[PDB]
Amino acid sequence: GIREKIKLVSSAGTGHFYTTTKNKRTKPEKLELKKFDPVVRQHVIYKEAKI
Amino acid sequence: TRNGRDSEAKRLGVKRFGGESVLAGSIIVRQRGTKFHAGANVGCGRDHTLFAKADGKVKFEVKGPKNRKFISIEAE
Amino acid sequence: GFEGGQMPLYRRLPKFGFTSRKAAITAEIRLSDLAKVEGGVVDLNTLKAANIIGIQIEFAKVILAGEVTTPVTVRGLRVTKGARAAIEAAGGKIEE
Amino acid sequence: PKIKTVRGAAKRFKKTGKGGFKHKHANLRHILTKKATKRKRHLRPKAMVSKGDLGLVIACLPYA
RNA sequence: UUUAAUGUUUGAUGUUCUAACGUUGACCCGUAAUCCGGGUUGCGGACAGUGUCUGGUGGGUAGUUUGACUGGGGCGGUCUCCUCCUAAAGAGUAACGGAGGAGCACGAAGGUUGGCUAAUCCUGGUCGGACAUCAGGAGGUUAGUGCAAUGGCAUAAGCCAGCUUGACUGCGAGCGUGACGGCGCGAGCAGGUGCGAAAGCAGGUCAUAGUGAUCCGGUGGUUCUGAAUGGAAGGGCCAUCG
RNA sequence: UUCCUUGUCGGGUAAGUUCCGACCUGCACGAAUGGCGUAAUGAUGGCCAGGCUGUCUCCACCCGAGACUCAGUGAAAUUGAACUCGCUGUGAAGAUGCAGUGUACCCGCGGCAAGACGGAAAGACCCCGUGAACCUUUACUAUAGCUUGACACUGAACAUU
RNA sequence: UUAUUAAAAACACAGCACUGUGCAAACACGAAAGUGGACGUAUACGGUGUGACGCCUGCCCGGUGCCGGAAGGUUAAUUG
RNA sequence: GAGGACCGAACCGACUAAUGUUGAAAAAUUAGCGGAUGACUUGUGGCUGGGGGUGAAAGGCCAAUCAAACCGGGAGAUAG
RNA sequence: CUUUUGUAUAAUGGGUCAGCGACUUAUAUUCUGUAGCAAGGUUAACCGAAUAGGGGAGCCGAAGGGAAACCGAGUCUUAA
Ligand SMILES: CC[C@H]1OC(=O)[C@H](C)[C@@H](O[C@H]2C[C@@](C)(OC)[C@@H](O)[C@H](C)O2)[C@H](C)[C@@H](O[C@@H]2O[C@H](C)C[C@H](N(C)C)[C@H]2O)[C@](C)(O)C[C@@H](C)[C@@H]2N[C@@H](COCCOC)O[C@H]([C@H]2C)[C@]1(C)O
Ligand SMILES: [Mg+2]
Ligand SMILES: [Mg+2]
Ligand SMILES: [Mg+2]
Ligand SMILES: [Mg+2]
Ligand SMILES: [Mg+2]
Ligand SMILES: [Mg+2]
Ligand SMILES: [Mg+2]
Ligand SMILES: [Mg+2]
Ligand SMILES: [Mg+2]
Ligand SMILES: [Mg+2]
Ligand SMILES: [Mg+2]
Ligand SMILES: [Mg+2]
Ligand SMILES: [Mg+2]
Ligand SMILES: [Mg+2]
Ligand SMILES: [Mg+2]
Ligand SMILES: [Mg+2]
Ligand SMILES: [Mg+2]
Ligand SMILES: [Mg+2]
Ligand SMILES: [Mg+2]
Ligand SMILES: [Mg+2]
Ligand SMILES: [Mg+2]
Ligand SMILES: [Mg+2]
Ligand SMILES: [Mg+2]
Ligand SMILES: [Mg+2]
Ligand SMILES: [Mg+2]
Ligand SMILES: [Mg+2]
Ligand SMILES: [Mg+2]
Ligand SMILES: [Mg+2]
Ligand SMILES: [Mg+2]
Ligand SMILES: [Mg+2]
Ligand SMILES: [Mg+2]
Ligand SMILES: [Mg+2]
Ligand SMILES: [Mg+2]
Ligand SMILES: [Mg+2]
Ligand SMILES: [Mg+2]
Ligand SMILES: [Mg+2]
Ligand SMILES: [Mg+2]
Ligand SMILES: [Mg+2]
Ligand SMILES: [Mg+2]
Ligand SMILES: [Mg+2]
Ligand SMILES: [Mg+2]
Repeated sequence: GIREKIKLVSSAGTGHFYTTTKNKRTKPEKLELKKFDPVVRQHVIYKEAKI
Repeated sequence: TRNGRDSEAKRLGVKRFGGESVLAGSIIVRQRGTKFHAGANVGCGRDHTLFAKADGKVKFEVKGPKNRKFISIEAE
Repeated sequence: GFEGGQMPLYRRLPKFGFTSRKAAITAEIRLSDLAKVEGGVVDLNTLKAANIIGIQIEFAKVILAGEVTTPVTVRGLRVTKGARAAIEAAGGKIEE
Repeated sequence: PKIKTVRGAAKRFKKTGKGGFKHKHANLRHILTKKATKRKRHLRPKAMVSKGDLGLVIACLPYA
């Protein structure tokens, strides 16, 4: 019961976002991943933000 | 200490036995491990569910140097 | 709907959608109704006079249902592309 | 007196063409992060009421 | 630069004042009446008291709740989920039957490509010991698997490294399993992506536990709706949270 | 007030789980929800003795009122229907009614209560009902009352700032 | 004192203590007026516990309640 | 000539036993029993009203009625 | 008779007779039968020497899909 829920916001202008979990005690660094943005239909980079 | 717990039965086992005609995608056997292995025209799901990848009759065989049971679809 | 205490079906399922107030003032007209009108030219008033649509209807659409045989002049009504062909095939005329 | 519709049922079931009823799926209100996208995707479209439950729905929606 | 004091708005209280108000003080009259009212006067005096609003207190009073299973009830235990046995060689199958677990973890412990193969023991060897690292032989998985058990696992699903984000979006032939709500498996199609020379593989993790319907409400989005009209509010739809 | 417990010792009795005296090992006394004493009082609780006795050993007789018979009047609870025996077995598991068997001429009257799971009251015990009532409280939600402040009824002057 | 299964060791009691109450008293019955308390005034009245008399009545204010305190913290309507 | 003093009738009460228990009686009779100048008893009239009264307190009593009287109404309450 | 796994049961109910005594009514809705008409069917209130006739306001049906705008024998889903 330590992993907090986070959201990954797309770097594109669209407000689309994914949601996942994260252990903020062991991994304080922000999570950045390349995920598919269904609004622009491209693989852009997604950065972490608060749920 | 005290017993009295159990889990719901999972309805595993063979669903289509040898010689049965199946459509593509039909589940052949649900299993925990790979007690049966995928042969020709048979896929292995993420839970090791063997499903038919083509129409035809299912076929059980034991092959290989370890005498493992395989399931294949005789396409007809 | 009582199921002995188990959460009944109409409560364990979510509510969805909303009711449109514009759908209550919209009607559909079959091709077979175009001959019931008086005068040939059809509009909102002539359809209401012929007791084909309700008195509070503000929008009316003609659809490909039934069959039209006489030249009819549709005026101020939306017409489906299937009904538009059938009306023009019977010498009719469609004007916005 | 007229039969009164169960208003809660009217907001959850819509009558279809052949007399069936469509409804929204459950399990898609909250707690979706842990749910697989495949599972959530299969819950988006509307579904038909099963044969075993039509008796309950029809009794609650007499004017539907 | 600064400082004082006369003039002002609003509060913070107090010491006066009497004119509201109180008087279950005295006297007079209605009146041949310890009610009441009026008058005179004294004493209080903007307090007290009452109305509306408001915090506290409030079994004084009121309405109610206070589970089920159960070799009677109570007490104890139990209540959902996973694994094995009972279970009678398909599935399923009860008991307060026999044994154990779960209410997570992981941006690598996921994907892919390339490689790799244990436990234990023996022999020899600085400190070094029953047990560290080194070398050889035996052995052949008796090991390992994020965690219970079971079924699996060498083509390894076990171990290591490189590059990575498919832990993709829309779908989905066809099945499995449920009374139902549901739950599960899934080739293939479209879009876009990773790894690989390529065939290919990837829609999380060896599999099976790690979970909570609906309502109400929150946040973001939205070529939906907008009670005269244009907006807006609110609602819907999509994503997501409690 | 002591569970163990008829504690132990002493007194009383031929014999005393009670009683009286003591011991202290107070399961679990204790000082105004009072402690320990206490003359008098008590239709109060326990125990002992004298007297007295049909309380008893063990009942006997007697006098009256009923019971019994005759005349008059004349109820009640209860009641599926009855041509309404014993035993052993059986069986919704304790039989007048079933099986086997034994016994038994028909009908009263006075008696007695073993049975008819006798009569009486839809068990007070027990459990159950998402029954009820009343009671309790640091259960929940309220609320009368009590209390706080704001505003109103409610004004003037002046300090202090 | 349980009319009608309980008369008692229960209740009361004189006495004792604590506490409230300054009189338009506390308190009680009353939406209120009012009335009781009382035509009484702290040697009085109400409440509570104890229960003649005799000898006495020890320790604990942490908990709960009550009383006092007002500095600080928190905090309603109101204000905006 | 004092006393909630003593003995004991009326009077008030109700401790024991027997009887009665479809009674003579929906609480009595018989034989004994307690108080009997007092916190006594009794007549007539009055007052207190139902979540209320009254209670030397037993949840007692409030018209043979009481852990909330009786009568009418809600009312054909509801009764898995 | 009832109730039950099960009743001659010693489980319930009935002394007997006679009379009375329990699935109704209204309005909606669905299905079946039947009758009329039929891509149509039918009127309500009301008018009316009124069971006629008038009255078609309405209701149901002949089109659906979608939350909705909207489209429409298709539509929704999706960039497709
Ligand atoms: C004087 C006559 C009254 O009966 C009695 O007094 C009996 C002695 C009475 O029993 C007494 C004495 C007692 C020891 O039982 C012998 C005791 O246990 C019972 C509860 O009370 C009966 C048997 C007593 O019956 C016993 O009740 C108990 C609860 C169960 C017994 N049995 C079934 C085992 C049954 O025998 C009943 C209940 O009292 C009898 C009942 C039918 C009637 N009502 C009672 C009313 O007074 C008593 C208060 O009741 C609330 O009056 C009864 C009946 C009419 C009588 C017959 O009139
Ligand atoms: Mg019309
Ligand atoms: Mg949502
Ligand atoms: Mg209460
Ligand atoms: Mg109620
Ligand atoms: Mg129970
Ligand atoms: Mg099996
Ligand atoms: Mg692809
Ligand atoms: Mg490449
Ligand atoms: Mg695993
Ligand atoms: Mg508008
Ligand atoms: Mg003796
Ligand atoms: Mg003796
Ligand atoms: Mg002694
Ligand atoms: Mg004591
Ligand atoms: Mg005492
Ligand atoms: Mg004595
Ligand atoms: Mg006679
Ligand atoms: Mg027998
Ligand atoms: Mg015989
Ligand atoms: Mg009996
Ligand atoms: Mg009963
Ligand atoms: Mg009595
Ligand atoms: Mg008595
Ligand atoms: Mg003391
Ligand atoms: Mg204080
Ligand atoms: Mg005397
Ligand atoms: Mg005397
Ligand atoms: Mg006498
Ligand atoms: Mg005397
Ligand atoms: Mg009592
Ligand atoms: Mg009475
Ligand atoms: Mg009513
Ligand atoms: Mg009734
Ligand atoms: Mg029974
Ligand atoms: Mg049966
Ligand atoms: Mg039985
Ligand atoms: Mg029989
Ligand atoms: Mg019988
Ligand atoms: Mg019999
Ligand atoms: Mg019985
Ligand atoms: Mg009977």
